[PDB]
Amino acid sequence: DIQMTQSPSSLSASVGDRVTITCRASSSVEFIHWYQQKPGKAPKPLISATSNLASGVPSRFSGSGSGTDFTLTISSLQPEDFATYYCQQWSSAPWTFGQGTKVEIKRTVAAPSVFIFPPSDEQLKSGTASVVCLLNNFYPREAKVQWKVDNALQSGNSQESVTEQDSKDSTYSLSSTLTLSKADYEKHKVYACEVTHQGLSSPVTKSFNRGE
Amino acid sequence: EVQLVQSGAEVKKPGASVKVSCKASGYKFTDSEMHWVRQAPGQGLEWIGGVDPETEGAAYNQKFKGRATITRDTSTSTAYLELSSLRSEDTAVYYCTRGYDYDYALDYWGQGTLVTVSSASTKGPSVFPLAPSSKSTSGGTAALGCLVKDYFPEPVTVSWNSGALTSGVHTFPAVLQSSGLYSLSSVVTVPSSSLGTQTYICNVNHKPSNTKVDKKVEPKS
Repeated sequence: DIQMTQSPSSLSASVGDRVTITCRASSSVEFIHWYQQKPGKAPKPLISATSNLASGVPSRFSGSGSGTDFTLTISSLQPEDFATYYCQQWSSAPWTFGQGTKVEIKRTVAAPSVFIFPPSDEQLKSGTASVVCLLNNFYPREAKVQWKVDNALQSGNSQESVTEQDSKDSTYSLSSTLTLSKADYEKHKVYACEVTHQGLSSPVTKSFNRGE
Repeated sequence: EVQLVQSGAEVKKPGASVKVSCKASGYKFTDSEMHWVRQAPGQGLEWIGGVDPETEGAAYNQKFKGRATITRDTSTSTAYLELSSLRSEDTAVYYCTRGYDYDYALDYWGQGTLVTVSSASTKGPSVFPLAPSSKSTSGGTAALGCLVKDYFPEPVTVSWNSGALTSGVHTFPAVLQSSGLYSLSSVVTVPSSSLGTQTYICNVNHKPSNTKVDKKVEPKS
């Protein structure tokens, strides 16, 4: 089978940059196709038969190459170009794809907007208390969330996840959930999430007092 | 407009079989091939095989070792992928995609179907509001959301106001809890000024447990 190897596997660039993604085939192919895929979305055709732009594809995209060496160029990177790009061949069975090249956007530092949510009364009725801390629209991705209950630093009772990069403003968002039993939740007063980030001069604390 | 609409996510036990459907519209179904490609994230994209709807001719990637069978119904413009002797490694998003011409890239792709292969028990989510309050405001904006807790397997989809609200929404990737169940949150930022006049409803769907929940999120009294 023909192995398709892309280089680099990931890159980060600024808006306006010229991006170069290579696709190498283990043996000669007649041409390649390129696809662009956004996270949790189906792939979309980008380039057909090495150099033909797919319908609706902006002119900033172009493809070149022959034999075993091909290149996808994005002439002036835009925030909506955040995606994984795949090359593909079907000159030889089985059809094979490249491993994908993830393109991420570099932008200015943006401080998170911090929001805190106490558990709902419906959840408390079930015997569980989840406290949610939201960090909205920040850059870079690196953020530190600390949970403090009655000013005591928490460990091993939270989980967090970050979104993929925003296609419009190139920021990230993060959600962290502190999960306690209702009995433990009822044992303390002050619930706080303390956020550290490059965009913040000092750590930001959002807190609430249980039953207020 | 060309549309390829697939069947919903499913969970299957190891050794079982799954049949995914792909309903085509907006073009002459018999004039183009229908292919199936899977994606196990992050192990990339793999072609499974395809069918010519006119002739019933099918070709497969040898790797599937005859476990995949691709068929179609020309009277309903639907293609099918059946994968047998399921193994844990078959957990992936399965896409149907149109092969329009040899010189053209696969041009229209279905939304994908996540098939999870597991012996574990399917569990429907509990949906809780993340009410907007004085603790979730930021310079005239308010954040609110829904917490979708304790479900299995993935995926849960979340829309707001039946798809009418999309700006400022963040539906986070799920986290895997110690129990092996998943949890996720979906939030939105809106004007704090109209919390009294606007209605915000999160629509949660977990196809494997046939769960559909619409939860109105109101400001915290």
